[PDB]
Amino acid sequence: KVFGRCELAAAMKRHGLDNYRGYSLGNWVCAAKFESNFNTQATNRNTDGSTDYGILQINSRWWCNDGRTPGSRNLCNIPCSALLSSDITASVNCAKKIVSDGNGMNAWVAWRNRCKGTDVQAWIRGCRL
Ligand SMILES: [Cl-]
Ligand SMILES: [Cl-]
Ligand code: NA
Repeated sequence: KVFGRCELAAAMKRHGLDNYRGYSLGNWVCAAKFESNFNTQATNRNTDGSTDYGILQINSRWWCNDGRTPGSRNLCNIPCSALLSSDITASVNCAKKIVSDGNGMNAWVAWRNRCKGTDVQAWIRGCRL
């Protein structure tokens, strides 16, 4: 599923991401836009042979099991395919564990490079939340 921008904003808000660990909603929409262009089916392979899944491009090196990343962890306790659902719940629950792990949203390279320090409130302007 390819979310619209306000549609995603509303789903994230319902799932408790607004101001989660101090990150306003616009941060999460911004990160999703640049990580996956709001497509829950996005996958991308990393150089080490891990893969990133879903609308927040969660990495199989640490966070989910895809059966093909030897020696990786599964800290979200989920198959990586669950991260590709049209239902964003599994991605949101796992993102919450990632952003809690000490490094905040710097775990998302696109967020660091394209959202951090910008006016992220522009990402939810005009949306009915
Ligand atoms: Cl915001
Ligand atoms: Cl980047
Ligand atoms: Na894994």
